[PDB]
Amino acid sequence: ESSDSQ
Amino acid sequence: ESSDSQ
Amino acid sequence: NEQEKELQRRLKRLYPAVDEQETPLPRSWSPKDKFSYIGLSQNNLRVHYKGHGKTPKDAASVRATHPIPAACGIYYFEVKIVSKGRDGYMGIGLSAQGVNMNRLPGWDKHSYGYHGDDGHSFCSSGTGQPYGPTFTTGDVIGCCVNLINNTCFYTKNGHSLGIAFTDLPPNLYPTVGLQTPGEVVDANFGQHPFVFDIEDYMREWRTKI
Amino acid sequence: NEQEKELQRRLKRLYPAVDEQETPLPRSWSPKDKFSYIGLSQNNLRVHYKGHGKTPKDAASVRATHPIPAACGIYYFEVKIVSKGRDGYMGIGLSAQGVNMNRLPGWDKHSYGYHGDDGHSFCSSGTGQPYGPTFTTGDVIGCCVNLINNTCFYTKNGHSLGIAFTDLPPNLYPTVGLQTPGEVVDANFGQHPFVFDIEDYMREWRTKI
Ligand SMILES: [Cl-]
Ligand SMILES: [Cl-]
Repeated sequence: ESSDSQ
Repeated sequence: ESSDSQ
Repeated sequence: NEQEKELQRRLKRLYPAVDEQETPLPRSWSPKDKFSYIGLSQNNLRVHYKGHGKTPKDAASVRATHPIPAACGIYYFEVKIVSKGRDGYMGIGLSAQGVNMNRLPGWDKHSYGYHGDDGHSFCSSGTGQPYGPTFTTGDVIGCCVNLINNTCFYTKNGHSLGIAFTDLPPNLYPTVGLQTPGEVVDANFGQHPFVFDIEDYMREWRTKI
Repeated sequence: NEQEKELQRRLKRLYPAVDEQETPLPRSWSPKDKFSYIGLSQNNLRVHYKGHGKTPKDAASVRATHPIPAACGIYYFEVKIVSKGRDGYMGIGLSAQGVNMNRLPGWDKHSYGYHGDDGHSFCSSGTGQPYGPTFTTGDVIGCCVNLINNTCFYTKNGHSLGIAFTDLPPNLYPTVGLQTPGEVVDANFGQHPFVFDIEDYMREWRTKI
């Protein structure tokens, strides 16, 4: 996503 | 004209 | 409204000391303050000659909505020659309130003009002086007024033409004059970027003094 | 060129203290300082994702040609979201030289980002904080950096979103990161008028101190 990690 | 007189 | 936004920003950046609630800036041509042979369009920025063009006194002028406020320090407007029309008897300059509008600017007292057919400047006199090049369809002519020293220079297509007038009265209005059918010119009172680098000029002048 | 004339004037106007011979300003995206999944076009102002959007880390960033010089005082650029593409995993922000480009801005140390899918700010961490609205196709996102107090705020469609970051390191590069196919964004480094009234903001801030 925009998060570094799913 | 551009002069006042012609 | 995006046009109006760009205009507002440009006026603010060029004339920071001007509060338009005290001295409104000229932003267009006046529908009231014009001769009958002048027509306006395009939010009163576009001027065209609409007289039949066969009287002994065909000349017709229009003044902007407001005089130039002293708080500008330096003022600038540009006029694009959309069409030279029949003879291109077109004058660009300044005039005081109430000056006769059945004329080209510069013919009368308190009127100042630079004409496209002969390149001459007209300073309260029906007889011009050699000043600059002729101008015609496609050219952009600028008029820079210094409210501090009361002098004026014109520009053509981005290039200064040197001082044309000194001893300018206060409260002068941007003015254009046309005389022959088909003549069409557009005012930029700040709605668009100027061809002349006026910001650079203003920077250098405030440096020089 | 006319594009480049307007760029030069705008940079001179916004950053009068900057001598580009000493500190060149960022004017486009770097063709060398980008991840392979980034493509550039339109005089290196347009950014598009060109990786297959199916790898463990698809994220790809690009840095502008130069870092922001301190002599700006305040620096501003805007990014238009031409296309949100598949998922609109797009980040806008700042990063130091050499930061890993297989990332969205803000995930890594010395990297700062505002992301469109979640409205979240990312400050050297893979976990965001709620900060602003989401953004998508059509929106313009601005990033204002203050070189004096080392803080940054973003804007959306002309409206400030408040301070996102403090304690910014020096020599940060404008940065955009994309992650999914079809994402396309355009930088305005000064080539065009900004949606946000940055001149008014700069005026207000210099008075406030
Ligand atoms: Cl301007
Ligand atoms: Cl601007």
